[PDB]
Amino acid sequence: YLSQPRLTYKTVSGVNGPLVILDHVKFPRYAEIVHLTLPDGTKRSGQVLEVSGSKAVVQVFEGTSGIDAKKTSCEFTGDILRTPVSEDMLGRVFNGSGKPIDRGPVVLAEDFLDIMGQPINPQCRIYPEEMIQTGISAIDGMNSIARGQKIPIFSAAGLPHNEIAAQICRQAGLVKKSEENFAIVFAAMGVNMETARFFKSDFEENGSMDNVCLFLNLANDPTIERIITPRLALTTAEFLAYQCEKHVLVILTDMSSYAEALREVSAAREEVPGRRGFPGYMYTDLATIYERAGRVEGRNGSITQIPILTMPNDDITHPIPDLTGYITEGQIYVDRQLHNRQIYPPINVLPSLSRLMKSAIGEGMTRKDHADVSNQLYACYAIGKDVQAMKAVVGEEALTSDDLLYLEFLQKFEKNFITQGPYENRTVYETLDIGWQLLRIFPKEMLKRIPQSTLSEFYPR
Amino acid sequence: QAAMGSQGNLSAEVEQATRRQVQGMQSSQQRNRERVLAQLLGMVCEVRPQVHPNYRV
Amino acid sequence: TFGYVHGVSGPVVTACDMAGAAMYELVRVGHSELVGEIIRLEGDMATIQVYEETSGVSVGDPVLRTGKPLSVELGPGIMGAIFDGIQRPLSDISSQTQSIYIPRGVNVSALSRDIKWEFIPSKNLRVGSHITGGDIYGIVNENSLIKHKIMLPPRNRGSVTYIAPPGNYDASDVVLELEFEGVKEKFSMVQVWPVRQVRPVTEKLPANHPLLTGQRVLDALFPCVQGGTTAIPGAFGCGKTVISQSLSKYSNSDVIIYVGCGERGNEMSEVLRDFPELTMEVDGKVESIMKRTALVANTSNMPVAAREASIYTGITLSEYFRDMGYHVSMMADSTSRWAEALREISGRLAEMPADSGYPAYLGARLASFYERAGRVKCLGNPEREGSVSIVGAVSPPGGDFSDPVTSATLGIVQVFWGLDKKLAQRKHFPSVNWLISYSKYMRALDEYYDKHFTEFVPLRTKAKEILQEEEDLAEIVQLVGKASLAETDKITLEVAKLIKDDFLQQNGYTPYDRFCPFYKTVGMLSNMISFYDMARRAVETTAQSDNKITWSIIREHMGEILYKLSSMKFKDPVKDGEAKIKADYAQLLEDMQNAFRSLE
Repeated sequence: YLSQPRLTYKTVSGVNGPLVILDHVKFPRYAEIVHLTLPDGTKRSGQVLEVSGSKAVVQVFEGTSGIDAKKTSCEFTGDILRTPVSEDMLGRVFNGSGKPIDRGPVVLAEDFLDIMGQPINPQCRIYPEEMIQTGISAIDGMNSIARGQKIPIFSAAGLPHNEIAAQICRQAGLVKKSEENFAIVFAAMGVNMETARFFKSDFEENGSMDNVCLFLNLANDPTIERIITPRLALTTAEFLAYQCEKHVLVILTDMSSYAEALREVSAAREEVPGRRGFPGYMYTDLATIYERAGRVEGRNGSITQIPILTMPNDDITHPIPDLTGYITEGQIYVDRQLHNRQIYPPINVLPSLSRLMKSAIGEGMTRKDHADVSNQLYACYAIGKDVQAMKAVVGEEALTSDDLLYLEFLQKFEKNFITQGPYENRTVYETLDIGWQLLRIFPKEMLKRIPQSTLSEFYPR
Repeated sequence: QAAMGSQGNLSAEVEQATRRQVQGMQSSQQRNRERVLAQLLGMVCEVRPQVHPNYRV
Repeated sequence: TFGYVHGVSGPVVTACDMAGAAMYELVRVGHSELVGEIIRLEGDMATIQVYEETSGVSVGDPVLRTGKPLSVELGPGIMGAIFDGIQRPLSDISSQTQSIYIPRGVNVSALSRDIKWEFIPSKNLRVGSHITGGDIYGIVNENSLIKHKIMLPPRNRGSVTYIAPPGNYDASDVVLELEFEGVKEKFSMVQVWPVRQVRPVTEKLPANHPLLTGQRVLDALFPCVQGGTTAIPGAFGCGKTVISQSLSKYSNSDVIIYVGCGERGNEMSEVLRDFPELTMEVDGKVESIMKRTALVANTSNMPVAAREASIYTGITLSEYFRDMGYHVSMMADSTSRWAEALREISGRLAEMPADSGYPAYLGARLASFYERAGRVKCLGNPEREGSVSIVGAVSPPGGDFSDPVTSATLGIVQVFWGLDKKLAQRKHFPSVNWLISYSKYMRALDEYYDKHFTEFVPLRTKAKEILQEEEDLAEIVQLVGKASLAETDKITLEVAKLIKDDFLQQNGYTPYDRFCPFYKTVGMLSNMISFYDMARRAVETTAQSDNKITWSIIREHMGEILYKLSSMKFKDPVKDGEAKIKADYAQLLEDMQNAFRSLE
């Protein structure tokens, strides 16, 4: 509809770091996109960040290099960045900027949507309470994830978080038992290409590449396009959810690289720092990345996020894990100690927490004794850890029978409940039965987290 | 050996299917591509002069 | 009269040709006429913090001026509606657009001008009598629970010339008209009020009545007064928002106002889904609690600067209902988000950070924001009596409590509550630390507690002593392996464990204990203290004379009784009348006495 011929100015009044200043620019358009013609002919791209008077500062997605103040040219679009969306993109592969990788064509773009998206009306929200079938006992039963929720996984270097992602995207299901399937979405964030190859291979292992919207980005690629890639993936998810009536299992990876790129941009822009030197608006940026989820009235679709992140130095008070914990409801926190104990799946059950037990579980969905079983198991595990710490110094001689019972319960809990294996999908009922069998070792009297009625009803077996 | 034989069979089948869909798409094109390019010419013919909206003297 | 844009930088816009400017004056910018407020002026230039994300304003765009500062509307229909930071009723937008998105800067009226409401006159005011600002003259029934009251706005007086007779009238219909010097001036049912200006009052008054708290903890240990100030700093994971939900759900107050600062829409989702279901009665018919609550939703996706506005509108609404002659308990969530937003607007405006990157005036702003509170006497002939309390929630940066905001909130507030990460890790709901937490209102409430219950002090003092002794002996027993401990130490630590796992532990989501009354709490604590005291004297005398009563043998004797004392919380007061509960408590007490006589 825009019948305005395009413009191009050569007045480059400077370059400082990843920023470029354009003087004599006529009527700047804020939050614009521009294209750059290097003297040798290579194409480049960027977005206008700041405007003041007849000046316009502009940051370059792929990074400043080779730009000449007298030879290069810059042309102006007049419209905010809009990305091509398409339902046929499933089963394809692209780089961070969206261009094809598999010798595929320029996508035929069902519409052009805002990269920055738009918020969602508050009143137009419906709470999700459908339990998802993950097949992991440590998730189904303890930290059960429901539709329309965004639980991440806090992992460090060398941990098998990639295999956890593989399992959760493979054994997805519905606890409440036509056909079902999840439109996978995944975007890399500069991760080394070996993990990308492994994810690709596992995605053919699923056998449903026709429902795999994939994006890629490697370490050697320019750092600053990582700021764009997740937003493009989220726009695709929005299009496939609220326009095609489909469920999408959006998953990300390596948010630490995203934080680092945003940090570098902020340092180039010399904003006011915060904790550990991070940007002040990193929180609002993360909010724009994550809160784009859920399901709304009039639509059967839903958005589920699993934005796994790296956790430097295994420090919980590190800012990135902290702020990610604030903005979200739940966490998993795969453990280094368990992986060094040679146990799989190594998920620490205690630090993990899910906030959707309030409606996901209960009578009419799973059972009338799920919540009290989980609470009792949590309490028993915590006190088992405490008495283990006591035994670490005091010695078995001075202990009491209760201490030995708690240690044996902890041993049973670790050898049986957590040990689940790589390809053994398990039902909710089996996990509940296993938990009841584990709990059977303690007589009924010391169970201080179970009501009388349920305890009389179910225990004597 | 049986696997590669069946793979050849299935490859031939899906190739036939893809050719069928190619025929379908070209039929869909020739249905109305003339009217479509006519619409394109109608669009590009316009000029509509307009000064910048918020310019002031 | 108009200005033109010069430059923009996210949430701030420098303008030009605006010599006629005054700070804290509303403005509109762009073809989308986004609302803003002046913050800096120099020469002909200026700057405007914009309450909407600014991707779509270019240079040269028109800048319309108005003459009034930020303001809000007060009247019937506000109760039971949802508003955003700058007072847009979400239901009206969802009806108009028939969509699921917010268009950028929609111009909707705060209060609908198409619904008629019954009206009642004062019945004692006649044409020609003189009236002063602050006097109720009309009553409109928003719903069966609340009878809205309207009073003459301040800076207004004189003799009335006309009052609307009884009947149905809308907002546009003029109702009242007064003259004081010889000029007639009309008045409708809607009040325009600046948000940053304190509403005048007559005089201030102390606290006399206790604010009801659902949890047994924070009521018998760290109480709060109906009109005071509370703080609840706590790291992530605990999700103290649920504690805020419990406070809003059950409370002896009259009106509850919840405001949001940068949380998720899911919190709204629970509260809006649940409140229509919940229902309660006071003097007859039963009505949903949604009719007695107002919401101000603001998710983090919303614009940054809008949050400051949102908090200020919240305090304004609670102030207006304070003038109504009621008690209104508000809880504000995530003030740290407000602090961050202020940091960000300052940093973009390029001031010099004072401490932790935050501005140099966060302390005074927070102090003034908290200062709008207390129990006062209204200014009117019907001589109302209003009250307002605040429950601010603090978000430590990483759980560290040395942050400047936490120290300021501690220094301004009167009641401080502690949240500990390990307690929330224990699933020990709620995670009250009982070590750094304190209150400063027990002395004021002693008069009430003596007048109405006549025994709380010995219970409280002994409980505090036991908790302190257990805290002292925790690491001691850790570092000596419970080897050379006297019987007194063992009874103290085990009764402390009983108090911890029964009296302090309270799952507020199981149906039988979603709510607990004060009488049951003091009955529990009376039973526990009596058990502890009788055990103490028994073991003391037996150790002194002969046949020392060690913990093992008394435990064997009273395993059944301590099991009942553990399981006694299973009452379900909705299904169990108070008389039966106290009868069972006396029955348990005499059982314990009978067992103790059986021993000796």
